Amino acid sequence: LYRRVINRNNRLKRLIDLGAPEIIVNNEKRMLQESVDALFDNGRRGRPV
Amino acid sequence: RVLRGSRLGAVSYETDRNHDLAPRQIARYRTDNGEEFEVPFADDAEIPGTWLCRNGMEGTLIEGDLPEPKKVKPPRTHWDMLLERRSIEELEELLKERLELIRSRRRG
Amino acid sequence: TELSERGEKLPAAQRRDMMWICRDGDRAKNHLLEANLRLVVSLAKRYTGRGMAFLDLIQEGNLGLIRAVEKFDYTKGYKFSTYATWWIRQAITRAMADQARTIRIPVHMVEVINKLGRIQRELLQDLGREPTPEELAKEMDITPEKVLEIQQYAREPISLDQTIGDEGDSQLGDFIEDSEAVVAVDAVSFTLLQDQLQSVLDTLSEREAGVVRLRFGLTDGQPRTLDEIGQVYGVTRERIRQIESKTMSKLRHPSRSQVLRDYL
Amino acid sequence: GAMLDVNFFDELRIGLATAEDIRQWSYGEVKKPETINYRTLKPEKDGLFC
Amino acid sequence: VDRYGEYFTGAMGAESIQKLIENFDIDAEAESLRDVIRNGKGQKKLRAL
Amino acid sequence: DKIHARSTGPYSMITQQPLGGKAQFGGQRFGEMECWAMQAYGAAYTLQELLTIKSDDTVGRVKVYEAIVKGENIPEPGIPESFKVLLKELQSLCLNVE
Amino acid sequence: GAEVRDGDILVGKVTPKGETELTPEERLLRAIFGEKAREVRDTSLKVPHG
Amino acid sequence: AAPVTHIWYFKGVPSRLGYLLDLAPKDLEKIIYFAAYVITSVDEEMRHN
DNA sequence: GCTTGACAAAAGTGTTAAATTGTGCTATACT
DNA sequence: AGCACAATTTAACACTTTTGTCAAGC
DNA sequence: AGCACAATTTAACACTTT
Repeated sequence: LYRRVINRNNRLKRLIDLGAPEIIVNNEKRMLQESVDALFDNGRRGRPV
Repeated sequence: RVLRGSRLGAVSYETDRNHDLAPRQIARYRTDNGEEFEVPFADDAEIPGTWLCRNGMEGTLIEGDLPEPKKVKPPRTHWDMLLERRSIEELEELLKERLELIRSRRRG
Repeated sequence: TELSERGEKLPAAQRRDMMWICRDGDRAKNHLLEANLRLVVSLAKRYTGRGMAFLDLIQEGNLGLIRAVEKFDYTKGYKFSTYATWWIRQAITRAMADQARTIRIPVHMVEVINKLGRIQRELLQDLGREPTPEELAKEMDITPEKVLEIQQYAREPISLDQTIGDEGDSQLGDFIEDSEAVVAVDAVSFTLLQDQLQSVLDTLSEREAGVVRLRFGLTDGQPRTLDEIGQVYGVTRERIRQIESKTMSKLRHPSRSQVLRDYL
Repeated sequence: GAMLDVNFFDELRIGLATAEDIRQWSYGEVKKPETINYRTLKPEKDGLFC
Repeated sequence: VDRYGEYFTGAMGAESIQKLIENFDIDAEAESLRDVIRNGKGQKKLRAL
Repeated sequence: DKIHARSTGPYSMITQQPLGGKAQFGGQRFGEMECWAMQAYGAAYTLQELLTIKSDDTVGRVKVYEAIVKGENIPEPGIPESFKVLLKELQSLCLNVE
Repeated sequence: GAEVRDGDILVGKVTPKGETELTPEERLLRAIFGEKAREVRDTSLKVPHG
Repeated sequence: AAPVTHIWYFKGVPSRLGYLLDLAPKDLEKIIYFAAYVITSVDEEMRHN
């Protein structure tokens, strides 16, 4: 779970510096939110990892 | 069966001490967002200019040495990927072309 | 940027049209990616099930699409998808090499692991049995001492937090003995060994006990050389060495060896 | 009040942690998704075991 | 946003929730919630507790 | 197949409590209802001894063994090392437990 | 046909240990009696307790 | 690189972020998981005059 | 009790080749 | 997959210096 | 699986425009 959080965080940090359309950045931020939610309390919102 | 395991490391048995320890000096680095970090070092040690501080970002020493920018580049900054495959004469005879399309489309 | 320094200043007409041309150029770079997101999804949907989740495959394909639209040439007279499929497949497979294992393996070792696994499955299907290490090294042009060493890299960690028996109260971590812990009947024995060592070393003379305690580092923890003791006692290395060679003969006396023989 | 928490307990207070408190406990930022080396079985720098 | 886009601000996600929490005067909501349960009644009073 | 005894054996990994079962060495579990019985007796010191210097007090474990072998008095217990794991798992949930 | 009991060695197995450095007391105790370091470990198969 | 709401203070019962902002949880999930824009401010003077 | 000469192994030290790791690129068309 | 190329880490060897040991001697 | 419980909807209502 820590690896998935820092993975999606590094990919967001790369997509922002590279310059990207809004859809890819919003999808990355939603994936980051779901990764941190899976870290803190799994299986609460949506299906569990 | 039992299946012993170990996180790789060691446990030494020197009884601990607290009086004679080789002497140390303190450096102080300063990061980009005005933070100060104190780092101990041995006396027989070349104190480096830049240090990766506890904040997560690099901080230089408090002196005015200014060691190196080390001439590090961009990398590929698109353009370069445009200029390496297409030359300036082909772009200048294209861009102006596109520029004239701004003139003709505006009035019809 | 080349005219945002010395060289000129531009009138408002050329400023307006060149800023509009730049703003229009920034729009097609979004339009092309928004067109080809479905191609990214259709390529990434047949790598799932091994290692990475589906959305991570889509996002690495999106990074590959940005690279492919950065390095695309329209004057070669080909469709965009034929060129972009290469970069998208490369991004997905490189991500599955880099960020799919808990212990990160470099991509050349992931390449030889994939090649070994493919050759093993092909020889299994040809043979109807499991192949052998010396049989596998014949196909892959390596030594058979390399094949099992490669095979002992691709073993993924078994999770510590699963229930092991049908009685679900136990997990795996309740069965693993911590071997790097302090055995309580050894830390007492080491203390009594230190006390017995000082009690035996006190029956020697004044200088030979100091020679031994500096030669083996019993007081400070850091050992010394013969020149280091000869510096503090004002003699050469051969005078210190014969003192030590006499003291070690005095310590092999049974009155000095019997009380210490039990600790080894 | 007592980070070593050795035998002097008067209270034990819970509360929300602001972001100034999280980068005050911490000893540095982990910035790579790496755990340990595959050959030398030593922890890599700036990873989850650094 | 392209038309009448200067009269407001809007966003998505946790940064917008952080922006709403920034412009949140606790004393106004506290006095209003004190006054609703003091004057009004019904479901509106039962919610405001 | 049933008789078991343990003075000191293997300890666990994350929390340093002893193991379980005759396959390992393992200690008998002094669970919840046994704690209620010892609290209802009024025996504070036996409960504190069973819960600190016999399971978790990591520097108390070898100190009790040394004091028993040399023949001295049993020292005062410290803090259990399974409580300091709880402070870390609460601080990792973004809760300023102080 | 050999009768065993609790603690006897069944299979004599010895695993290489690579490296560690001894305490000064044990390094003195090796130099007195004249015994080598023997860097390989000792993981034999002994019968379980009882 | 982008903020993230704590899951305990959004997916509880009752949701504390929903009570603190007077937003429904079905609207809060639409906001923080990138499904609906939220107006966070509006200049009342310019829109008035 | 203690020093000198001589010799030999062990330990640092510099350089240089190999092995190991990181990163870019592959153009029929494919949604 | 697969290959090409630069950057980095390792190991291997040559050569020097330290540390240790033997026989002689007042 | 269910047993309880509290939060969150269809619908059922009079009240006020149209």
